[PDB]
Amino acid sequence: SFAGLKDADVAAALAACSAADSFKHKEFFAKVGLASKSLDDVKKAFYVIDQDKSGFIEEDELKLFLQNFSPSARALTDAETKAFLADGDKDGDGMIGVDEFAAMIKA
Ligand SMILES: [Ca+2]
Ligand SMILES: [Ca+2]
Ligand SMILES: [N+]
Repeated sequence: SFAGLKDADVAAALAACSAADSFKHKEFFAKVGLASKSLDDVKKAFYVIDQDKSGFIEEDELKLFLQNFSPSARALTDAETKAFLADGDKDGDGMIGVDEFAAMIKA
């Protein structure tokens, strides 16, 4: 479940990455419906994923990204986590800010 998205899409996206090392963030964002959301709505999702309200999604929040969609979902592997970070971190600061998050989703 994730507010604004359809539960069945979220559940399908989680099933599609059930195997370790099968997560592909851009595929997940399409399947769960975020790639089809407005920029406004994508921004709302960022602030939720930023669990500590620091203004950035840090690596630990990427590792636990799926928990925002189901608390019992798996952690991303270290490989998946670092791949997610490298793809999104366009300014190189080691974190994902709101504009970087939207850019990955609305590409
Ligand atoms: Ca944060
Ligand atoms: Ca960054
Ligand atoms: N963090």
